[PDB]
Amino acid sequence: MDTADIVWVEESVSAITLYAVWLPPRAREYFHALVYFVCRNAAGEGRARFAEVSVTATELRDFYGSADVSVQAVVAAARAATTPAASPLEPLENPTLWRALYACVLAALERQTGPVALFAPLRIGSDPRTGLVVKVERASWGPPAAPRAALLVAEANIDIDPMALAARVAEHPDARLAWARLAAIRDTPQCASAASLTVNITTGTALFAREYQTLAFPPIKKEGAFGDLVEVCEVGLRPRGHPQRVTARVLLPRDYDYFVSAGEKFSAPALVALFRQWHTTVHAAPGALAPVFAFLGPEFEVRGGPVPYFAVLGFPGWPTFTVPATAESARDLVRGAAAAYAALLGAWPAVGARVVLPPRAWPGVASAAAGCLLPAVREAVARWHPATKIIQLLDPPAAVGPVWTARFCFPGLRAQLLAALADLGGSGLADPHGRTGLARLDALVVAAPSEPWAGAVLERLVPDTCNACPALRQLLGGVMAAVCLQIEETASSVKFAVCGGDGGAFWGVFNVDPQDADAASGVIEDARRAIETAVGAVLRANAVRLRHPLCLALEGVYTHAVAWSQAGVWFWNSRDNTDHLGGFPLRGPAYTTAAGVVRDTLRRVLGLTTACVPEEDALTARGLMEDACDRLILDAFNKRLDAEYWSVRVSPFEASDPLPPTAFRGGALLDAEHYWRRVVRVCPGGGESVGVPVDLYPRPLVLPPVDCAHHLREILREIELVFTGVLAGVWGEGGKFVYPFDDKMSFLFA
Amino acid sequence: LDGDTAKAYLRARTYAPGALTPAPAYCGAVDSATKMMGRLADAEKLLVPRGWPAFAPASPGEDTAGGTPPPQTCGIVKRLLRLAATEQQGPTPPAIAALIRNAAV
Repeated sequence: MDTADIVWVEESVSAITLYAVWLPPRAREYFHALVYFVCRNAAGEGRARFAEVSVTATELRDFYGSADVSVQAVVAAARAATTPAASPLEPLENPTLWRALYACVLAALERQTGPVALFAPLRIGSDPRTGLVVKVERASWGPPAAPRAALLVAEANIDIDPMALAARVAEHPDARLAWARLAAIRDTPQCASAASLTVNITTGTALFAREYQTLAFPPIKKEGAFGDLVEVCEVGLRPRGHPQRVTARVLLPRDYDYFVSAGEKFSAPALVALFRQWHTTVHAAPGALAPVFAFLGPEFEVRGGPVPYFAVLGFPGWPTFTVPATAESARDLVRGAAAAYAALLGAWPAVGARVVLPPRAWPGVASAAAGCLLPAVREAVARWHPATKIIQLLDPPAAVGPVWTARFCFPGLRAQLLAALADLGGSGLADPHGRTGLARLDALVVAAPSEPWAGAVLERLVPDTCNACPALRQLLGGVMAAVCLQIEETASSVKFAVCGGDGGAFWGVFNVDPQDADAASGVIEDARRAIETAVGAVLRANAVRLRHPLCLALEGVYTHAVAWSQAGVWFWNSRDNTDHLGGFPLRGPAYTTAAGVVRDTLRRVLGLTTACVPEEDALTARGLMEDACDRLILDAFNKRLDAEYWSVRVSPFEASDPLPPTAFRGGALLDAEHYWRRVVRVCPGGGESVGVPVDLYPRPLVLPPVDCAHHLREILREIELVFTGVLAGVWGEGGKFVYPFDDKMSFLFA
Repeated sequence: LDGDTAKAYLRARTYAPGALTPAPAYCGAVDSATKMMGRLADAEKLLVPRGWPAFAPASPGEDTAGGTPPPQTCGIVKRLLRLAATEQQGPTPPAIAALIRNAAV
């Protein structure tokens, strides 16, 4: 605390990692954590610094989300994670525990030492008698060093008996196969020691190539030395949580800051085995501590996760970014990933929804935000129900045309509303240092309009936050209902009539001369301005303030609109042949063709309408729909042999056919099964029609004839669903559109 | 059927153009029913690691009765007919090449 001996330096932090977690000599309510910073100077020179924080049980229970966690359950897990030779997959038992640990440690470090940000200039003040950093401040001394990447290519062949995988999958009927592989490796870690590995690390000024026939034996092919990538540093600290001096051995990257791995074939076990080998051969000489060996990802959960990532919580000390390949925007993807890592302190996406606020602090903020509001909006919030209808005054199939149809949207209104109400409820935050987390959210809201990565982060973050606290969902629903009420009230006086929408995005019909195009473009802008101003005023009414000013965007002007369901709608402009189709399922490559066929057929059918002809027009339309179905089925015959074209996507939340045993012999192909599963259907014999997981077998595939009749019937059901609605809406018919698949073209695939 | 669809249907639903053409020798697989089952099982074992569904048969005197009793009377012709009518998905040899053991059929 004495400033007469603090040494102040001007540096920048590239990575913050968890090094050790221990229990002070006499404590049963709090523990201590030692964290490790990889710092750099203004010209590029790695340095290693250490910080020590204390975490109480209350913060741990808050970040966990429930009161069934203890200090012992954290200390024991952290101690067991220090030895990867026996337990290399400790977070696989309880990922939530390690997420809470990381989030709470990061919050405590941000609160005690000071405000810390990555890739930013900082004033670091340390105590030379202790060796730890005691203060972090934000200053300005020039342009920091530009982050550097290093390409990584790791391939491993871990041999696991398929019987174990089958047993684990039978234990959990909807378990992703990547998690099964990871659990099988966890049960018998020796499989990682006897695996064959190839490593290729390409930095800017060197190269590191290694080929291990067996990881426990010397390499059979070598290029470069370990001393060119990383430098081993031994630092002696004297923390206040220990009675004696403690030394620590760390790896310091040289001429790079993070690894970038292309995502065409990414295998977590390969990197896990490589890092375990590095940990074993580095931390072998006695006389030093051992860093925790923990990782996180979407394969550490039974049902997986939609966003692929690989978070390094401990050893070695620098992150690894997995980026999809074969995209010409790979540079932009890497830049966006790095920006998201820097902005959100590296906790996202590992922690999840705990980057903004702990899950046990949301109810108070929501209660305060709902309390302040306004009495009518409070009544609406108290009465909100998810399956409600307020203003969408159209119905099952109905058509409008020729009129002036317009679609409006509020880009990212849920995230802005959440960030606005969090600051309203911030007065109910018991901890005054939690606001910084909300501050992070605010930054994203500012960066959403111009940075697509911020938009994606918000789109994946807001639903998770709502899932964490249902009261937040109810509050957002109530405020959105009030916004929609104001939208309807204001639109009732600008020659507008809302026909559908939820409040964030909507569509309606104007009242102007259909023929005049020089007078239709002058009313739409006026209505846009009026709606924008009214929504802004109504939001300002309830003390709800927004950072980014509101900007209602017009998505297009059309002339005909057809609705066949609550989520499907087709807009068409009969002057430039543009159209927009919504509500059509797309679960495979065979549905895009159906969507295009539907769009073209609808264009032709609604173009015939301008002939002013009676019911005969409906018969002509039915003829064209049947012709379109015939042509679609005929063109689907030339792709009867393609297995990827007919495969459909299945999420872990839907029932699916059981996995054939041979699918457990894929090997390294089972690692890339985070979320989805592509299933095709074949006919082995007489009317069997079994299912096949396409992506679990090596190419090329040798399969029986594909069951094209089943998939074509599934597609034709959706085709008829929209054609029947269009027919019943445009002409007011009552006859369902049915295509005789069985009696016309079923012989082709028989 | 008009266009390329007619050609595709004619090629995919009739014998190969060179199937019924005189040749100096025969290049098929001919054997009795039991040996034919043995060769069929070997070919199926060769083909499963790439996606072909397993047969999973049932025979009298087994430890599980289950359904589909019929013994080796009609379960040999059906599999042979299904294997013979399966075409080739490009330059790769067809499935029957795993039983005839010739990458030119």
